[PDB]
Amino acid sequence: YVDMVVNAATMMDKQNDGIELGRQKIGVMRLNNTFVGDRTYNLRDQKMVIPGIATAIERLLQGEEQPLGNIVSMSLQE
Amino acid sequence: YVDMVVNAATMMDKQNDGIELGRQKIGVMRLNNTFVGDRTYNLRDQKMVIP
Amino acid sequence: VIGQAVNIRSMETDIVSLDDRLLQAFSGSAIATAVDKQTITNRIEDPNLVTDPKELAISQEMISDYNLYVSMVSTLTRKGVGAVETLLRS
Amino acid sequence: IGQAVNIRSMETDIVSLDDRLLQAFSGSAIATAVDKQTITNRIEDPNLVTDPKELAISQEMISDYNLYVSMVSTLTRKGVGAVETLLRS
Amino acid sequence: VIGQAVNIRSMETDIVSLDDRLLQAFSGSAIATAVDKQTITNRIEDPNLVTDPKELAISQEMISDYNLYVSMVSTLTRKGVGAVETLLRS
Amino acid sequence: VIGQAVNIRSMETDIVSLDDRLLQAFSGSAIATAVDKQTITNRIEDPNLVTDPKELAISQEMISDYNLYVSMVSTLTRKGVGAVETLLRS
Amino acid sequence: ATPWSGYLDDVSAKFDTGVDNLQTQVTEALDKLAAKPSDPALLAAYQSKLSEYNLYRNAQSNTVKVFKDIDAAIIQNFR
Amino acid sequence: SGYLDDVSAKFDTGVDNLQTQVTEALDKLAAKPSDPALLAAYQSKLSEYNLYRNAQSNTVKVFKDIDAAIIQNFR
Amino acid sequence: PWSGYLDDVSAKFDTGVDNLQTQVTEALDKLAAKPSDPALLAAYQSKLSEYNLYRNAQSNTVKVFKDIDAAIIQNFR
Amino acid sequence: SGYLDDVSAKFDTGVDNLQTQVTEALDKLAAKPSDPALLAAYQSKLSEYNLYRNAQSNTVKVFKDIDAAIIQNFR
Amino acid sequence: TPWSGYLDDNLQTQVTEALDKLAAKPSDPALLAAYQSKLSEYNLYRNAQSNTVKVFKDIDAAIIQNFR
Amino acid sequence: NLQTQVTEALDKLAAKPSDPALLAAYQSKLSEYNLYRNAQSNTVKVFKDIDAAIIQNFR
Amino acid sequence: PWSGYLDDVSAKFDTGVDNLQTQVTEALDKLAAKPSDPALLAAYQSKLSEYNLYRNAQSNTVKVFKDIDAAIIQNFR
Amino acid sequence: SGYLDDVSAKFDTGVDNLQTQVTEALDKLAAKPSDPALLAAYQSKLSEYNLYRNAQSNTVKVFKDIDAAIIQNFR
Amino acid sequence: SGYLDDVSAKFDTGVDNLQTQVTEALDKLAAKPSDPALLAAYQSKLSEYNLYRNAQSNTVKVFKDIDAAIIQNFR
Amino acid sequence: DNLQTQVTEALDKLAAKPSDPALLAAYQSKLSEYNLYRNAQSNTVKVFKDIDAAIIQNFR
Amino acid sequence: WSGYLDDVSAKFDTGVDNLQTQVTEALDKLAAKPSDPALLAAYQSKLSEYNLYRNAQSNTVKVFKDIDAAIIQNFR
Amino acid sequence: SGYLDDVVDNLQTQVTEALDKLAAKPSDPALLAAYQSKLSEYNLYRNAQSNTVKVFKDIDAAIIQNFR
Repeated sequence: YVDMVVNAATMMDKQNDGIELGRQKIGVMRLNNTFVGDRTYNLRDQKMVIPGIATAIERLLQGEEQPLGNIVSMSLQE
Repeated sequence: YVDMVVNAATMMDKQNDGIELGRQKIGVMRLNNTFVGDRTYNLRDQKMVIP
Repeated sequence: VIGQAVNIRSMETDIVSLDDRLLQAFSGSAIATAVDKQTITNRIEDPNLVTDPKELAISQEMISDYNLYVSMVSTLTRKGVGAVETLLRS
Repeated sequence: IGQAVNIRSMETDIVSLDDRLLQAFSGSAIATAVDKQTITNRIEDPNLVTDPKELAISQEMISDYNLYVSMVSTLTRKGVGAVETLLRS
Repeated sequence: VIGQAVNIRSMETDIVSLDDRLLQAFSGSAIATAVDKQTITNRIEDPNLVTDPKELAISQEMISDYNLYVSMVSTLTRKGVGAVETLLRS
Repeated sequence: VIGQAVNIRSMETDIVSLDDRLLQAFSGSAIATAVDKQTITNRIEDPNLVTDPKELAISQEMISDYNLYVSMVSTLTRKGVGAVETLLRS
Repeated sequence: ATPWSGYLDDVSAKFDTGVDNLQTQVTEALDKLAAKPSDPALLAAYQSKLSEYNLYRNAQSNTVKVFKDIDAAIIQNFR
Repeated sequence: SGYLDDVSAKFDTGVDNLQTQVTEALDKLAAKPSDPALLAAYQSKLSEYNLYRNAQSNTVKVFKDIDAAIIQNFR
Repeated sequence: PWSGYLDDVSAKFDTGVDNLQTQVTEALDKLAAKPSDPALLAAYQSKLSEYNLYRNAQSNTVKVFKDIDAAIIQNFR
Repeated sequence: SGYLDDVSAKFDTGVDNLQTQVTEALDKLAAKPSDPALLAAYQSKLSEYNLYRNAQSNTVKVFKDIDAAIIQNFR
Repeated sequence: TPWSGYLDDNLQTQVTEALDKLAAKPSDPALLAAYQSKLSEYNLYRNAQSNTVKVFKDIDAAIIQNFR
Repeated sequence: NLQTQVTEALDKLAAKPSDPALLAAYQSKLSEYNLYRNAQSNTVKVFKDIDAAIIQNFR
Repeated sequence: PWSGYLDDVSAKFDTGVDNLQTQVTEALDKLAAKPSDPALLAAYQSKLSEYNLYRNAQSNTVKVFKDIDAAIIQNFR
Repeated sequence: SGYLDDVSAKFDTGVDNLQTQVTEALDKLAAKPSDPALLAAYQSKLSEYNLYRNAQSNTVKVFKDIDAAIIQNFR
Repeated sequence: SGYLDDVSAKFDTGVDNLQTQVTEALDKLAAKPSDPALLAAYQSKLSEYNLYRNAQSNTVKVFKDIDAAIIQNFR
Repeated sequence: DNLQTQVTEALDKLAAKPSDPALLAAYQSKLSEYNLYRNAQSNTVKVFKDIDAAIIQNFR
Repeated sequence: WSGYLDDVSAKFDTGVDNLQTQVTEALDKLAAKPSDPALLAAYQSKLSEYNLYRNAQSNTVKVFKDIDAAIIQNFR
Repeated sequence: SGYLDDVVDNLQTQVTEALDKLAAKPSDPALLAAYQSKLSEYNLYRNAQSNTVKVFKDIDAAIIQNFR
């Protein structure tokens, strides 16, 4: 019984290296109060830029290594 | 007992290297008394810039 | 520094026969050896470990120590049996 | 890909001492003959001698062969070495 | 190819005693050895053969086979003489 | 030129037993060796010593001398042991 | 006091043998590059992958070589 | 991926958007090859792209050499 | 936005000459309405030539800093 | 044919028509050496051909080294 | 390995740091001049180290092989 | 065999050493030939050393 | 924090041209305001040329010592 | 004789006249260094000669190495 | 001490002052990196140094290998 | 001693005009061939006399 | 009194009769008038010829030392 | 030596002399080229001597062992 258990479990664990959990999903989110794109205001004296949300967020997250959590103003599976 | 404790402890430790908990969080902080961006002013013959 | 253990107390000689002390010594050596061989093999496959100059400088020491340990044991055992041959055959 | 295996190969009971020799000798001479042949035709095939993933296999096969024959030779020599000392003495 | 000849018929002899079987096995080996050594020596000094990979790949084998054959004959001769010496001493 | 010292009349009116002569030799050698190994390692660690030609040219000589000394002690010891074996061995 | 024995994963390695990711990715990157040999974004990637594959393959060969010399030297010590 | 891929990706992560900016500026210029203000921008962006790729390649090469020189000593 | 050292050394000239980039266009579209007025011609001449020198000096400076960097990067190997 | 031939032929098939395109465009240019359309068309093709040949040769070179380094350890 | 009973890493972080500064602005001549030096020293350090570790291995092996 | 293929690639090359298409083909052929010859020689040597060692063992 | 020897060789140049590293950026910040002043052009040509030579000689010099050191270390075998 | 001499001579027979085509085209040019048809003729001959010699030398080198590596295993 | 240090020293007593001169010339040049008179002198001194250090190290290597051979033939 | 003579002839012709590429090309070949010849001869001489020594050691 | 690698060096030194001095002479003349194209054209030839002379000499002595060391190794 | 006790010049002298001359001016090609061949001939001589001394001693050791 011991031998069988140890072998079986080791093989189960190795074969599950071929399975994948991390299916991506796509969210489509309409902005209700502002333009999505970035804007440029050519002041007669100076050109000035206001970035879009996409640009700002990408620049913020770029190169992160750790997870996200707590945006503010079975256990093994989770 | 001793042989079981020592083995299970060492393996739990090696496994915990896979767990990660230093997860980042995001905070939005509005400014009430100043402009957010950099500003530029012209002097007598040179510019001045405030970051 | 990740996981470590040590054995603090060794059993009294007054209760253990002469051949138990041998079995017990042999087993411990054979296991520490199989475990070192395995460790080296695993270091050579993690692509992070096999391509970082910091980690390679460690692997080179580990393999040099394994080589010297096994050459030492294999030499002293041959001298040991050679003594018995000298006394009995002669 | 063309492969065959012979399964019902060996008897596990206690058996006369004369035949344990014949069966060990024959099984070993067969294994070494086929091993050597596969080694040589791995070198002669141009698609195998030039692929770095294949060469790494041939290296292991060659080394395993070397060790196996070294050990069968050593133990057989010590086997007859025992008998000749017990008898001469 | 050019200027080449082969001996079709070997001369023959009766073989009637262990004496003649021995002289025959001796003479058979001596000549094969001398021929091989000469052949190798020539292959080392014809410059078309010393410098061509295909011809060097052959000379390597010829040298090896020579070494193995003479070492076998030496060993088995010494084993036979040692068995005679052992029995008569006993 | 720094901290030189020499013993005088070492054997003039006292003589050591061989039992002690071997022991003093062994100790005086083993400690010098261990200090030379530490000196080398330290000269390799210090970032200012492994990057200056003047200091590297000094370290090459230290490694050469260490390697030659340990090889000579090992060879002489093995050869001297051999003679005692040839004396005692029946 | 003596260091711990460790504990042995006897089964895992010998049947962990299987097709490596690394060769697969090298051949895939080569097949992407050969479609457009002048794209810098693809050249930069292939330089890195090919380099890593070179190092890995050498390190492995030299290791197999070392482990088998020890065994040949033991047997030659007793015969 | 090993350590070289990581070294390589440090440059790609350090320059936020240049791969995009350079392409966009190229497309704006190609529509109107003769506006000095479109032209001067593109000069700078292309110049920086050049240096970025050069440095990225030479660094990877150096690390490769340090590793192969170590691995020669295993045997 | 992301901006290298060369982009900075470039923008120094833009933010240096506050308004010339506009003034050359406004002077042009005044002159184009009335090519024969001396007061419009005499102004336009000076504005256009200032814009000329501006673009040339900017382009040569960026070229030189590029070549200092390429010279250093050639020695990593 | 070995593995190196395969690696070379992957480039030969990766570029479909480049060799004949180069041979053609050269003969069009040589028929009227002073036409800017033909000149512009030719520069790019020849540049592409140059990079193609270089990448091909450097890759075969690297693989040869990895193989010879393994074969050395049979002894 | 210790001789039983006998009485008696910064350069890596420094190179990592310089790399991170450089990666942010590859066109700064001062960051380039600094990185060139850090990388050259690190390279020499690693080479001298690994050569010395081999020389000691080969002396221990020669000793054993002399009595073996 | 490979011996002839290499010999002929050489004969075609020496007719026009400046043709890239011929050069690329030759590089590949000569490379494979070099590897083949080395692998063969090393394997032969290994087998003969084993054979000799057995005799030295019982001698 | 550990200074090697190459670091010292480099710093010899930095502590040699004590102020040139500032003067170049200040003369640039003068010129970018009024690109047409001959005095400012004449000044900046000089300071820029000097800064070029300085960075170039520095990098070549560090490389030569790196090449001597490696050639010694290869003989430790 | 020898085999490397046959390999080397195979090039000499492959290019029939080149060794003295160069010397002749040089003697022609040296008479009127400013004639463009002569300059253009000389450029290609001298290039061809350069490549010829390089290939000839490198091949003899490779064959030498293969032979030395085989002879090393007679022992 | 030792003979290999004697060989090493036979160079350093050969080049009397170079070890100083090089650093002195470097300090001068660092004071005014753009003087061709200074540059020309530094090029010479630096070259003479590079050569001295290479010749020294290769000679010490050779005498080390002669002794390591003899101490093996003691056996 | 033919291949010994050829190399000394080639060397004289070369030493006469060290920059002539036809002479350089010839000498490269002659020297390489001589170099292989010497090694092959020495190695086989060694093998042939190690076999004799092993025979004597077998009965000794 | 000398070996055979000196006979091999001396075959070059007596082969190129005079070049060793001709170089120094050419340099003595050019140093006096660097801006003269006839002197410059002469010196380029002499200096190149000397560079090749020295390289061919040193590589040949290296090869003969590699043959000898390999024969001596077999004296064992 | 200046000494004979009653009852040409060798490579050992020539090397020491050529090294001594070279070390005065390490960058002269005539002297370098004169020194390469003396250091090579000294290396070959000093190997061949020791290898043959070793052969004669192994012969005498084998004789003594054969009559043991």
